[PDB]
Amino acid sequence: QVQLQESGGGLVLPGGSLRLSCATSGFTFSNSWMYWVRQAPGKGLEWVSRINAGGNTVDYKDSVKGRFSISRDNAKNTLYLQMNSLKPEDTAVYYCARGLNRYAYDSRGQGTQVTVSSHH
Amino acid sequence: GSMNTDERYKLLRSVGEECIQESELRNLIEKKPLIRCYDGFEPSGRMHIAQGIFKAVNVNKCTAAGCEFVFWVADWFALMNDKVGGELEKIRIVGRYLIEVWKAAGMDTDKVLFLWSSEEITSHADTYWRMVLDIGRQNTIARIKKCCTIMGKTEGTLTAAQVLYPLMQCCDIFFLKADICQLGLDQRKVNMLAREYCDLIGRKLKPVILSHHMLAGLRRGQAKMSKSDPDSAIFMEDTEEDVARKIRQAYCPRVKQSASAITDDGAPVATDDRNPVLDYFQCVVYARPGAVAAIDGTTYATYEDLEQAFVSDEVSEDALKSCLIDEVNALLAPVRQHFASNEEAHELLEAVKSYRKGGATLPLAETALPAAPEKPHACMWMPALLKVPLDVAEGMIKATEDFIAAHPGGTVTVVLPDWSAVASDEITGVEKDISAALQVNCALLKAYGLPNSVKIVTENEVILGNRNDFWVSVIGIARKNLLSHIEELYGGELRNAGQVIAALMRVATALMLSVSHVISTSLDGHINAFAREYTKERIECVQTLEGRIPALHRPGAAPAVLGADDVLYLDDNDMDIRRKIKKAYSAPNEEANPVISVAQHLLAQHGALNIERGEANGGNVSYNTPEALVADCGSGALHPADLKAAVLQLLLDRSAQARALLNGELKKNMTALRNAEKKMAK
Ligand SMILES: Nc1ncnc2c1ncn2[C@@H]1O[C@H](COS(=O)(=O)NC(=O)[C@@H](N)Cc2ccc(O)cc2)[C@@H](O)[C@H]1O
Repeated sequence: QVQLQESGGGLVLPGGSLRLSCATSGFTFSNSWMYWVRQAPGKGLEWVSRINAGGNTVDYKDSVKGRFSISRDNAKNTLYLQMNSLKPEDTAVYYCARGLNRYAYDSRGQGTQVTVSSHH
Repeated sequence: GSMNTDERYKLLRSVGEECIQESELRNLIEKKPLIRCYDGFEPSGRMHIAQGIFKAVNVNKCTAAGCEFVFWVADWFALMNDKVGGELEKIRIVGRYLIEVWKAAGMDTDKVLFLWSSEEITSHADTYWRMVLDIGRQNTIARIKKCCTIMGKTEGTLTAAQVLYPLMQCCDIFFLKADICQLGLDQRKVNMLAREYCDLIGRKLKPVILSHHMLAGLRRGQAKMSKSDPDSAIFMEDTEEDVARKIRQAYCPRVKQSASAITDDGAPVATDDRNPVLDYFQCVVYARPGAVAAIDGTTYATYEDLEQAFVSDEVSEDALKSCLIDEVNALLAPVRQHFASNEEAHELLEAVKSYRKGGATLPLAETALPAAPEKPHACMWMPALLKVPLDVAEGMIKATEDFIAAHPGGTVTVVLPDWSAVASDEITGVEKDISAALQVNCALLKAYGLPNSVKIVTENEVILGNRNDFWVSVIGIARKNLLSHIEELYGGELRNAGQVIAALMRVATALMLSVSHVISTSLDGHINAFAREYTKERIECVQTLEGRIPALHRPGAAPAVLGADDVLYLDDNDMDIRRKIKKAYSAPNEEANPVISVAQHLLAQHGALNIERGEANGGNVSYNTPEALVADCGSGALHPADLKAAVLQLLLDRSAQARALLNGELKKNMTALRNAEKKMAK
């Protein structure tokens, strides 16, 4: 079946950066929309960005526009999220999701934790 | 006799509980030789006294003040709002019945017109419907949902593509060219929408909203005459004893009546102070020029006197009711006598009565799904984009080739969406620009290899060729779907109401052209999914194969904003392609990257790929398989710039027919396009 595994998460300081990656199997990744979504503590899932098959149509949630960048390697069946200029509000479990079309996703990986804090 | 500016004004102003704006009404009376008022009516059942006698009182005032008054018989609107079991032929009987009642109500038939909405709209289909889509284009879905009360409905919750109806009522204001909207307060929300639309299209003169009082319901738990009780309203040909029975059991508290706070939605809220017997006296008795009422010899000249007498118990509850029963029975007498002494009118009334046991509590009729077409026929919508990516276009081409191969008996049509793409605000929202871009994209797609056998139609041909049947299809489809269901198509990200109509139009178009298959890019598969949904899995969904020409930046090092040079478009000229392939990412001893990816695609399409190498670099070579190619790039054998020049060579070749059209036939359109691209500064 559809399998998705995220990686690259960790703890950074405000103004830090990370690169998430997702390795996928069990479906035709190269012809699929793909999403990054996140869940902050005690909040709903919300989409962060998404990208079409050819990597030519990309959307971003307003709060991350200009700071995050989504991309894909169709040869390797992997999806990427480059996160720069991270803020405390970006703290969440980040998931990689398969897109049915531009406005919908279904399968999700286990998720990778991202934390942005100066406290420790 | 002859009347002046001030006495005309006082008279007209007295019609309404509210007048937006009084200054405009005055300027209208002074300037305009003939003022046009209007009210519209859903033919849903026997006529309520408010739409007859009370209406006639206000129309007579309007015609006295020098106005024409249009009755818009809203046959399509009653269909959209699920009246008379959703049967249009039955709705038109009810409409004919209504016109007979109005003609017996004693109005100035020289200055009153009775128009049918379906007849008039269809006569000017191009004008009317363009505006409906333009109103939806420029408004949010939330804003149109707020107009739910004009249909007696609740926003969200139950609305079922009853979004179109408000858009239409609004279009009407302009279509009838009315100067004054003279409807009830519960219509106020759509009237405001029409004034909002004047600002959007820069029209300086706005329609004046002269809203009239909402007449109260007879029974106790309701402040308006409803669909629950036949006993909440007096019908316009109720027999004298039915009138007596209804008024006798009516709620009647001994409290002075003050004016209600004008709520923002305009619909009245239930209150125990509201006495419907006194409301009838105020609106149907004392509103007529010289009217008076009398109980036991005393004659009350104004409403205040009668009310005052009832509150101090000089007049009793049963006396006041007996006074009203006489007053109403006198007013309905002319109407009864017309239906008693006319075969045609009598038949209509009998047919209307038969729908009380003939159209309700029986599931509402809905448009039937047509059967499947016998020969397979695929359908594909052209993207309304200035910049169509090559990967998307290539996939469109391949999907049509693959379809013809699978079904040699069958057909493929490309639809140019020159109406629905305006409705959804696709580019600049302007007709001229959207047609241009569609024509350009059509030409370039043919130049890149779209088979000659593929038929090309505009929405314009489809719609104008079936002016009535198309829009009835759209109304049929709309009735059968919840607004929430169409909202789910965009995952609740609908930016305008025009997108809801665009979805309905696509399905209507797929039905009009008898399509077995819809072909979807990555950009519209969410919309074409609806066509399959609506037809109950009858229409099949074919998905285009994209992901073969990637973005040209390094994977895992994408820019936050994709620049023009990171992706290959089908309007790219010689300079563009040279520039993009120059900047495109590749590196030595690397098996994969965008340039290798584009090359593997070109190898698949052309059979082989020839690297021209001057000797000392390895000389010339051909690759006939992708596996050989990636090996030589991974080994170091093939230098990145050798491959780059080979790829560049082939892209210029494939694009030659297209680039010829860019400089010739399409140069008029392409100039008009890149001005609209700059016009997107925002
Ligand atoms: N209780 C009442 N008292 C006074 N007026 C009342 C009333 N109940 C309804 N009316 C008014 O009588 C008219 C007819 O009401 S209706 O049969 O429900 N039809 C409608 O409400 C409109 N939606 C029909 C319509 C009107 C104009 C258009 O451009 C298109 C359609 C409306 O002006 C309505 O406000």
